[PDB]
Amino acid sequence: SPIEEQATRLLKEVPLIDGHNNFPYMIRGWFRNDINGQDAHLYDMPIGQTDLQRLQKGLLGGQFWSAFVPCPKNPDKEVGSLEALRQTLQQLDVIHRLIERHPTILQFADSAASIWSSFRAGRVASLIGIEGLHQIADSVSALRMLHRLGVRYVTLTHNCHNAFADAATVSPELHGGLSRKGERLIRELNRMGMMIDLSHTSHEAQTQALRLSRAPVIYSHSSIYSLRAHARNVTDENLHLLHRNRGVVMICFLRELLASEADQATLAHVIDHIIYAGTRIGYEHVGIGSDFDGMLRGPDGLHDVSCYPALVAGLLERGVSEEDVKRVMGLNVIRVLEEVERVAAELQGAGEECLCDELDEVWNEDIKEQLTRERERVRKL
Amino acid sequence: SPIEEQATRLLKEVPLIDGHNNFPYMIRGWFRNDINGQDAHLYDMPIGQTDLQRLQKGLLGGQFWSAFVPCPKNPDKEVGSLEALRQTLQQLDVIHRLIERHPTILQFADSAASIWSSFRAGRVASLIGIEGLHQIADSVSALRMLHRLGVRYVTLTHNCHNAFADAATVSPELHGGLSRKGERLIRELNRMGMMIDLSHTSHEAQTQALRLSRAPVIYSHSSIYSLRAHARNVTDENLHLLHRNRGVVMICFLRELLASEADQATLAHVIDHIIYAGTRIGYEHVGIGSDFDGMLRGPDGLHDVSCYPALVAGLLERGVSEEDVKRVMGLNVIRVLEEVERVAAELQGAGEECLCDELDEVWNEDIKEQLTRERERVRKL
Ligand SMILES: [Fe+3]
Ligand SMILES: [Fe+3]
Repeated sequence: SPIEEQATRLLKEVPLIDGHNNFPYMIRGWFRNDINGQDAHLYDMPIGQTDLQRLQKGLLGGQFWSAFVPCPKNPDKEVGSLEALRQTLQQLDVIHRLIERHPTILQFADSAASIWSSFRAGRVASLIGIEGLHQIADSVSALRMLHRLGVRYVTLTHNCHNAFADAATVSPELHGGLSRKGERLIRELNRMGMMIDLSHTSHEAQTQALRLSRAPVIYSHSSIYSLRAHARNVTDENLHLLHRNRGVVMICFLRELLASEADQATLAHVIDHIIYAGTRIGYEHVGIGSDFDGMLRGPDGLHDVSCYPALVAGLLERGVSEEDVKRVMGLNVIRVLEEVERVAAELQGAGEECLCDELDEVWNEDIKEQLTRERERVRKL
Repeated sequence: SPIEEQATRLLKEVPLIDGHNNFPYMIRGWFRNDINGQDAHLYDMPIGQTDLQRLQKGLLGGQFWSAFVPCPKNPDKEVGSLEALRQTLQQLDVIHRLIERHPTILQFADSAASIWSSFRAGRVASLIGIEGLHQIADSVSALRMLHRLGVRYVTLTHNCHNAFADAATVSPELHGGLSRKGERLIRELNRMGMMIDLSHTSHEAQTQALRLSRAPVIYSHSSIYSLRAHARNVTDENLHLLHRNRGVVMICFLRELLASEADQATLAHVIDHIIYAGTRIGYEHVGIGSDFDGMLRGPDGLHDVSCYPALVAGLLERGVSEEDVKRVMGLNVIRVLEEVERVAAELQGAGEECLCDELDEVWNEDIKEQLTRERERVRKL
């Protein structure tokens, strides 16, 4: 078909960068992060919507791999929060080992420039996002260390309230959007160059974050509220604020977010959501955020990671221009990451103060006095 | 003096690389890791043996900065171990921020090559070590992530027994040296390219580790048992095993480890310990491991980081050749790090299996069956 050859051409010219894939959690579920001697299975998986052969087949340009861990279920909330931090390092570890062990397929990327170099070398640009601020165990220091480990976006919540923001699916509301610590954290996220992800967060938390952020944000995997009313879908008001923020809504393939009857969800529904957003806030603010492996079964025509060429062709068939399809595929999310870097470099260049954790005093006043007396002793030498 | 001009010349030719400095913990003690607007104090500290002005003054070439956190004192050992992991990320964060904020003085290094580039650029090569396997919260995944954060040595214990090895100062013995998990961890430390540090570990743990390691190890801050009997000092048997291991004993300035009466400890005593080791196992297996800021008061003539030229001159004055002084200063620890890299590259090139954490099952058998049935459904499409 001429439209399919057009789709293949676009997939070679620019990278389709998917916003959110849960394959690392499937590796934890199926292999318990032990991939030694499992190459055959990683290329042809016995479960799930992602493997290395189908990843090649669908011509995907890049991927934000999710380092998700569940919300803590421990009654002792101190243990559970700290446990989630340890589990986050487990998931970041298996993501890096997966990339390290398959360099012909995957190449780690943490920037707009590294996405392009990976794509030009014929690799799936492999980026990392965490899914919920419960994963940092109330530690901004840990957050900066996750950034150093390669994390480039943070979903502010998963399906639990945390100290910083309200999740969409949990009622009643804790903070009524963002907490005071959450508002302060947005400044630090902008300063460090961590992309803000508003998927899973409440409607009000989105509104507040979209007004406060000095850098463009994403919805890594959310769909459109006006086409399907759900707590996880983006309202017209928040789409309007996203436009002003310069951010990108990355349309999700979750059946429950695309249709009232999940079994009726299709490729066409995903395209309707992309076109709705593109028409109303411009095709420079819409992306693709599958959430493959966040579900058992995908929509008809989008069953797994091999199906991306059908989506690209489907957009072209509806009359979306090549230039706008290229934007939706990946240029938009690349721009957001680029602008996130630039805002961080500007704030770091100006010398903005970083947010610091509240620590206990380790020394009493007697120890401090001994130290000051000692310092004066060496001064008099 | 001609000997002092000789000392200055050597300090310009090759980097004096100190094995262990506790300045990051002083920053936690004094500033609680908030260094915003504290430049004046970081250059001229009101407490402690380390600041940025004296660091320049003593002509130090490089430094392994300790990311030490105390042994957990929580009665709930699950909370305490996980707490130590969070605190480790706090200390790694402040070390990186300290380096980031003072690039004219400090430059991060994680390799023999990056040490040299830093030194040629006129910076203190700034490396990182953690002090005790209690800091990883029983997670080998966390350990690999600490390596990715820039940690290049791990002291196997501090002053507490952990799951992997016995500390020197604590009795009775838990494992009688290394545990079975500890023996297995040594293989993983060698595979990943993490330098083993045997300071603080029991005599028997050293013996076992020195036989098992496939890469050379260090004592980042230990002195000689035969000159001063202490649990923290290296016996002639372990010095012999260190020679066979190809490792380096980095002589410490702790007064209690240099003399029976702490107030009688001196520069001369440090030189005696260096010469003892150098004479018996060769000057290619001896280094300098101050443990500045692990103590209130240093030896006479080694009160702070400005005093390194006196040590270099003192070694030359005793008849240690320029070539051997250069080795003791830093070429030896550079070689060990170089050999640690090479062993890791060789084992990773051969495709050795990495050690994986023991994880719980997240899916029951019903979920796995649903996933396999779903995979077969998309196969039949
Ligand atoms: Fe999600
Ligand atoms: Fe120590």
